[PDB]
Amino acid sequence: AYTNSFTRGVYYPDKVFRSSVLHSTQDLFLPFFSNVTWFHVISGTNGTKRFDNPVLPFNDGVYFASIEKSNIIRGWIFGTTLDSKTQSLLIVNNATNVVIKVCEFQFCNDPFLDHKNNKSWMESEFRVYSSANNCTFEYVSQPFLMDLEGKQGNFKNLREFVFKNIDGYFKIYSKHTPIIVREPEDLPQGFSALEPLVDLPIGINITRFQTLLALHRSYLTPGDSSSGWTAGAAAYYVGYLQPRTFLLKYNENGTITDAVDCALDPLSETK
Amino acid sequence: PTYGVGHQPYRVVVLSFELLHAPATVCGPKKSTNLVKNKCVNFNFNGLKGTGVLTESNKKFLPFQQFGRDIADTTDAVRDPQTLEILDITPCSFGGVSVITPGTNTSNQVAVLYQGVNCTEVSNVFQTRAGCLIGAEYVNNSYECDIPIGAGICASYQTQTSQSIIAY
Amino acid sequence: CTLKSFTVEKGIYQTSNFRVQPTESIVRFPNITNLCPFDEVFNATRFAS
Repeated sequence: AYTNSFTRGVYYPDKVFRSSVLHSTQDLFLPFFSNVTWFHVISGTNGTKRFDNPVLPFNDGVYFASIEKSNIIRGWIFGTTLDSKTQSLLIVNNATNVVIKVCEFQFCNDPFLDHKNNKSWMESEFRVYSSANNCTFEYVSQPFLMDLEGKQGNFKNLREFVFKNIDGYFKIYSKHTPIIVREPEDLPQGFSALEPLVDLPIGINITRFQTLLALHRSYLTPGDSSSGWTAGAAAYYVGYLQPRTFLLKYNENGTITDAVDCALDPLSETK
Repeated sequence: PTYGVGHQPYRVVVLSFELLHAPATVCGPKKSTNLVKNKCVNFNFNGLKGTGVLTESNKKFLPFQQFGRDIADTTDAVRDPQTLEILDITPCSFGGVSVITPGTNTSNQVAVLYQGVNCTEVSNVFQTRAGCLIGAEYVNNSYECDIPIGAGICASYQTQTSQSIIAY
Repeated sequence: CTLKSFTVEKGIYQTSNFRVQPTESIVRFPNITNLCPFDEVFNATRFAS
């Protein structure tokens, strides 16, 4: 399946304060009106569906934006040759802490995390770990990226992610918003910038990408409605990046209002 | 224990400093000074450098930005590293100097005019719209313009009835 | 010396460039912290062979 991205994927530039100016820069942004590959697990509930396990290649960036009320996706592990010689990169954000670790171990190919999302087990049993050989770096931080409230329940939560591989770093952007209950393939038309959170100084050369899905043990009331149990309401979107000039506008406080793709039509070039 | 100096055990720690092809991490420790405010001095922050007067501006920056640019792509706002306070920098004082001479054949008295100053960055002292005029007194009369100064201010070597350059 | 003569006529003549020079230097870096466990915990007496 495919969808249309009106105007999204515009992250914040370098940490430079600009107010009421029109600055243009060249970086790996997301072009407007682009085709986004939708490879979400169709169902599973009331009709077992095939677990979507897309080994999509990491091509100079990826645009991840999931619409979920409860946490259904945990890991965004990368890699190039995921059999014996590849340093893993776990971005699992459970309830306790983050599991950022680049230790060298046996790489597996399990689509789910372990099993048994019920309350009887822990938050995330690391059954994917076979045997460690030699570790290099582990960022076990307390603040986790997964920040789900789940107060009203009727309104979902859209949390975007922008992953880019720097020559000597690994920048990670994220941004959440209380998206209202809507039908699939109905992304809200509106500008929204992502705030920089962390910057891992890693020097690995990843080429492919393979995520994993895991349901949190904090099982709420049975969501018989469409905005309830999100076991079969995944929104796994993937968008590639490419170099393109963008014109950014700043407000009187330091926030970005909108942006111009600079290549859409002869009218945009004149602007 | 009852042995010679050739039996003493030596616990040796072998440092192997390594610098490969990846982000470096074991660097060296750094120091700091105090915060001299209101003085045109040099500042050397983590990444930015320069000189000027350090002040305090009422700006609200997002908690991830550290640098600051202006309309002309110039550094104008900074952030205190170990204090998290909004500091504002201003260029050091400067300007031009002009000399008013009524003629060597008449007298040798001259006057100076520092363009762009409020009579504060270094004798009759009078503030005008072009700078600080040092060496002339402002007369409340009105005559013809002889030496144009600026913004309607004119000067002429006149008598005070001793002669001096007067301003009007 | 600017006009290259010994007789100056009546008028105003722009000359020099007033300038205040910088003085001290202030260095500021973040609260040190993250002291590495660069010492084997008080060189624990327990050593291998």
